[PDB]
Amino acid sequence: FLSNNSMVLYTDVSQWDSSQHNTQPFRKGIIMGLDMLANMTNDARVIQTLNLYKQTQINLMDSYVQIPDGNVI
Amino acid sequence: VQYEILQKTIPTFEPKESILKKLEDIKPEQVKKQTKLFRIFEPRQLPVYRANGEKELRNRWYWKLKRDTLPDGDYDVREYFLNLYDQVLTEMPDYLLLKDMAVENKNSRDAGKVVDSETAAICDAIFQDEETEGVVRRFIAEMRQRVQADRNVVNYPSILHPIDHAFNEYFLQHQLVEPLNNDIIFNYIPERIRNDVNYILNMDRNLPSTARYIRPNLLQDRLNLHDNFESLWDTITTSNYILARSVVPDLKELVSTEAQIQKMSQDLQLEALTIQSETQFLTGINSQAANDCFKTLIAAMLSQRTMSLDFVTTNYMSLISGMWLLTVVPNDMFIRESLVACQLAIINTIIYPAFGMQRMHYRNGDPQTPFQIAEQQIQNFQVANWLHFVNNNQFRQVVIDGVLNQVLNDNIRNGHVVNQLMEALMQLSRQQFPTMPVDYKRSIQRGILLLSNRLGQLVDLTRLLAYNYETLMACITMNMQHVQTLTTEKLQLTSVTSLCMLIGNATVIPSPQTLFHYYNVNVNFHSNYNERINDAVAIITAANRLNLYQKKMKSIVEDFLKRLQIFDISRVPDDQMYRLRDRLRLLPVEIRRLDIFNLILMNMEQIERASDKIAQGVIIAYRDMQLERDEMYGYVNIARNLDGFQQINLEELMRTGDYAQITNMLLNNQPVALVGALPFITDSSVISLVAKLDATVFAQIVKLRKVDTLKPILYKINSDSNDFYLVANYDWVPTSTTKVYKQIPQQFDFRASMHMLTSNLTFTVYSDLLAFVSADTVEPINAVAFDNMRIMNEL
Amino acid sequence: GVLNQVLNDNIRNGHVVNQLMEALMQLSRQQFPTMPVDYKRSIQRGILLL
Amino acid sequence: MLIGNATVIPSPQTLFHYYNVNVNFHSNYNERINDAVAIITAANRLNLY
Repeated sequence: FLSNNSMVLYTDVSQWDSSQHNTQPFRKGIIMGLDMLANMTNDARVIQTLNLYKQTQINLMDSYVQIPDGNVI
Repeated sequence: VQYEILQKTIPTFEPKESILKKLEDIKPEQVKKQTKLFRIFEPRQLPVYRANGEKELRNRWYWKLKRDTLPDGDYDVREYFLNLYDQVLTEMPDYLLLKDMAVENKNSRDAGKVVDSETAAICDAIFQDEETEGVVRRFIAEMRQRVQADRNVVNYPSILHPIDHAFNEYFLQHQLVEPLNNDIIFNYIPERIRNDVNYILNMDRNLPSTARYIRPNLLQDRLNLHDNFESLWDTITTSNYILARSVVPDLKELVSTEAQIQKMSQDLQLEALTIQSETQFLTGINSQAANDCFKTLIAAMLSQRTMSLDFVTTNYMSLISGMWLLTVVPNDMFIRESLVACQLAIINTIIYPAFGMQRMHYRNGDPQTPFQIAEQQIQNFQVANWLHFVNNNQFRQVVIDGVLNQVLNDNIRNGHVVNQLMEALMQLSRQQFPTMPVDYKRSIQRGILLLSNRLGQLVDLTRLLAYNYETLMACITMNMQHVQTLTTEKLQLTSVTSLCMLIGNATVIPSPQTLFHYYNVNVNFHSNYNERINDAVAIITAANRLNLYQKKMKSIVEDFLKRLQIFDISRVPDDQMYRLRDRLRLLPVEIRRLDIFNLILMNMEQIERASDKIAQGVIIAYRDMQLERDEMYGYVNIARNLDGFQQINLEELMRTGDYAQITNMLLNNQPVALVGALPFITDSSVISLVAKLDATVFAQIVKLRKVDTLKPILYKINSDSNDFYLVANYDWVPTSTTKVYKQIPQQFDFRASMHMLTSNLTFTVYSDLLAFVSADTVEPINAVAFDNMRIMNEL
Repeated sequence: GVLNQVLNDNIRNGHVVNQLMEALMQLSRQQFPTMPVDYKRSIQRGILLL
Repeated sequence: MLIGNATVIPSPQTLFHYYNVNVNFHSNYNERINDAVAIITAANRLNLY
C-alpha cells in the first residue's frame, strides 16, 4: 500500500524495557485477562494453572536485580 | 556475601479490576433475622414549666428522636429520608422470632417479659422516678406476655411511638415465610423430571407443619434484556453457557479409537503412494473433543448462545457430518455466514455434482441460504424433502411451566430425520457423476459410507441429545429467548467427526446432583436478579416522588450491577446504565417496599417537625407580636400554622439565585415567611430580647448573598434563665418580632403508647430446599424417552 | 442592531433527535438486501449505538 | 459517544472578556475608518495629487 497518498511510520522500540508502559499497566491487563479466563473454564487444574501464571505476574511486578561492581553488590 | 541497596520510586497505577464470580460460586443470600425493633423515637425526661413560665419540682417524659443528625437545606433533608428508607430496607426483616430479643420486666406483677432491652429500661426508669402517678405503675404491673400455643402465637407488650408501631406491625404482618411440607418439596421440582421415570426420588425425613421456608421470587425478566441490551445479554448468555458446559456429562465407554480407525482405514482402502482426500477424514479423531462437541452443542442450545463453524474444505467428512448437524440442529441457532459457507461447500461438492449441474452462482448477500435456492432446482423426492425439512427446521417457542422454551420439532427427538438423511444419501450414492471422475465418486461415496455404517449409533445419539436437552431445560427458571448474540463459539467439524465415529451402547444421563445444583444456581441468580431490581426500582420510584433534582441516578444502577457479581462495572458505559434506568422507571414496586415508602411519605414530615437542631421556617412581621406559652419551653417565639403571611421557598432561591425580591421585601419592612431547613440557637437570656437581636440576623443577606449562614434565634424564657425577675416584678407579657415556624414535641402517654406485638412461636427455617431429597437414576442402558421407548438401544 | 444567525427551535431544545432516532431505529430494524452479513449486522448495531 | 451529565456554560468573566474584545475591535475598526476617510478627503479637497 505504498503510494503517493500513503505514508508509513516506523519506529525502533528496543529501548522500551525500563519504560513506564511495560511496568504496572502491562502486568495488570494480563491479570485481568486471567481473571476473565478463570471464569471461562470449569475445571480446577486449569484454574490452578492460570492462578500460577497470575502469581508469576504478581511476583514479576516487583523484582530486584543482583548486579556486582568489583566486590560489592 | 555482600549487599548494597537501592530503590526506585515506582508509580501506583490502580485500575478498578471489577471483581467477578461465576454462577456456581454465587452465594444465594443470607436471611435477615431481626435485631432490636428499629426505633425512631424514644422518651426522654425534660423539665417542665408552668404557665407564667416558672418551674415545677417535677419533670416529664417527651418523645424525642434518636440520633439527631439532620442537615441544613431541604434537599439534604430529602436525601436524609431517602437514606433512611435505604436503611429500613437494610433492616427490613424476612422473618423474626420475638422470644430471642425478649427480656424480663423487673416490676411486673406476674414476672412477665417484654420485647426489647430499651422497653425494660424505660419501664424500670419510670418505676424508679419519684414523681410518676400510681396508674402507670398499675399498668406496668399488669403488662406481660400472653401465649396461646394451640395456635403457635404470642402477644408481647411494647412501648413505642405510633409511627414505630406502623413500621413494626408491617414487618410482622408481611414477613415472607410459608408453612412447609414435603408436598411443596415435591412440587418445587419441575413436572418433566417427576414425570420422567429415569429419575427416582425419596427422602428420609418428615418435616412438621411448624417448619418454614422462604419461597424465591422467580418472577421473569421485567426488563427484557434480550431486547436491545445485547452486550449484557451476551454476557449473561456466555455466563449461563459455561455453567451449562459444567453439567453436560462426560462420555462413557467409547469404541477403541485405534480399532475404530483401523476399521475406517479398511473401509477406505487408502494408498501409501497418493494424496487421497480420504486421509483428511482422520483429522482429529481423539476423545476429549467428541465430548467437547457434545458439551458445546447442549450448553449452547440451553443457554441460547450462537455458534460458528471452522472447517478446512480439504476435509470432506467435516461437511458430511455437518449435513447431519444442520438437520438435527436448527439453522437460526448458527451465525449466518458459517452455515452459508457450509451449505455452499455441501452443494458444490456432493449434490449438484452428483445430479450433474453447475457449481453455483451465489451472491454474498443472497436473502436465501444455498439449501433454500437449491431446494427447487433438483428433481428427486428424497433430497428435496430433506432440504425442505432442513430449511424449515426451526425452534418452537412454547411456554411450559411458566418459562418459555425453544423446543425442537418432535420429529428430530424421536430419531426419524436420520431416515430422510439416509434416503437422500443413498439416492446420491446410486448416481453416477457425469461431470466428475469415478475416483472422486469413490472418495465421496466412501466417505459417506464411513458415516452410514454407524446408523443405529447416530439415531441413538440424536435421541440422546434430545433427551439430555429437554431434561436440562427443565432445570431453568429464566425464560430462554432466541435472539442472536454478538459472539459465537468456534466449533470444529473435526470434533464433530470424532463424535460421530466414536460412540456406542453407553448412555449418558445427567446425574441428579448436577441437575439440582444447576437448578438451585439458576434459582439463586434469578431471585437475586429480581430482588436487586426491586431495590433499585424502589429507590428510583421514590426519587421521582420526592423532587430530588440534583441527584444523578447512576450510582444506584452501578450498585445494581455490582451486587450481580458477574459484570465489568468499570467498563459498562453510562448511557447503558441510563437505558437500564429508563426501563426501571416503568416497573411496579413490590408490596413491601411500596407500603413502607407510602408510610415514610405520609410521616416523614412528622418526623421532621421534631429534630431540635433545625426548624421548618421563620416568620418576620415588622410588628411587636406576642409570644406563645408552652410547657416544655416557657415563653417562645413560635408559630405552628403559618397562615396569613406569605411564604418564600428557599430551595427555589438556592437553585435560581435572584435576591432582588427578598432584598426589596426586607428594606421596605414587608411581612414575610421564609420556608426551608435552617439551624438556630437557643438564646435563654432576657437582655437579648429587649435589644431585639433576632431581627439583626437577616441584614447580612444583602451584604453577603449566600443564604446558608442564616441562623434564627429561639427565645426560650423560664425560671432557668438568669433574668426572670423582670417578667415577675415589672408585669409585662413578653413580645417579639420574628417568630419561628416550628411544632412542639408530643407528650408521652404511657397507657396509650402501649401496644401488643403479635407473632408466631418457634418455627424453624430451611434454606437449601433440595437437601432433604435424595435421587438416583436407572441403569443408563435401561433408559427411556418421552415416547416410552428405550434410548441408546440401536446396535 | 446586530444581525444574527438563529436556529429552527427544534434544535435549541433537543426534540428533533427523537425523530432522528425513530428513523435510526427503523434502519436498524431493516435489512440490507444486496449487502453481505458480517458488514450488515455491524452496521445495524452501530446504528443502535446512537 | 463521550458526553453526559456535566453542564459547562461560559463563565461571566469569559463573556465579558469576549464582549469587551468584540467592542474594542469594532470601535477600533470604525475609528480608524474615520481617520482614513478624513485624511483621504483632505488629500482630495486640498488638491494633493
